[PDB]
Amino acid sequence: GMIQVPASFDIQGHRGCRGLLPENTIAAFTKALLLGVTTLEFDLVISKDNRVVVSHDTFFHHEITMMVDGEDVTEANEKNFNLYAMNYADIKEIDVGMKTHPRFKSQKKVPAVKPLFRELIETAEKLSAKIQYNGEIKSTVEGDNIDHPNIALFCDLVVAEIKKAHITDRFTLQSFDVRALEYMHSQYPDIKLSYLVETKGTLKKQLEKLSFTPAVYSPDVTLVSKKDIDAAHKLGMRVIPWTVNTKEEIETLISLGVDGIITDYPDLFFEK
Repeated sequence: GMIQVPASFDIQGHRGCRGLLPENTIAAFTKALLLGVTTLEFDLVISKDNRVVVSHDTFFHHEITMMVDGEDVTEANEKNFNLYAMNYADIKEIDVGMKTHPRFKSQKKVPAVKPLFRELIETAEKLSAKIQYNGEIKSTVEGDNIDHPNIALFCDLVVAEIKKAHITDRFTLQSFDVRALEYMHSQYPDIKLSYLVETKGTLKKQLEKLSFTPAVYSPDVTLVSKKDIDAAHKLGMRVIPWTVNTKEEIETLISLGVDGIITDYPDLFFEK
């Protein structure tokens, strides 16, 4: 029958619902909202003109993008189509929904573009006053000035949109980039942080990479252990792994004590 979840469990739609609909699109977010997810999960980058765009990558990815300025998007050229070198007026013209995704073959093919963060917010807020957000700052050290701004500007542009919409208390800012977490923690301490982890390491050695204890510890599912969950809980952290796409894996994790799930298939939770 249904997946049983504890009280206050956080069902997160990964990129809204990538398994079902083109990732990180208003269609995906609307579907996840209507399904009843707790949280819309999504990724943020910056255009040339300093608008916050919802996108997993700072470039148009070949898995999702049919063509840019007439060119077939492949592994060979995808990094040429750099969002940080493009004004949003140009970004918004490029379809990211009709191409078949080799890894999500049942995804619905519909016309879609990369939306502004502001549209995502204004869509979600119209539909729900209780929806939560988990937004990823897609920064890396090597990308500064090339793929996205410096840390302060990247974070400040995102935070400006959060404050404008008055969604601070329903917002978690997630990142792999410890620099973005440190900046957020010292400049905007009222916004909950999630620390994304994908490397080998003890929990202690991962946590020593930050100067503070974040709200959420968010590791690759393969890294999760009951011991680390219990340790994280004793520090007052919630544990929300990613990206978990089968019922049985979700059930195993729930039994170990996780506080939420990031999934491409949030419909798993509403299947009776």
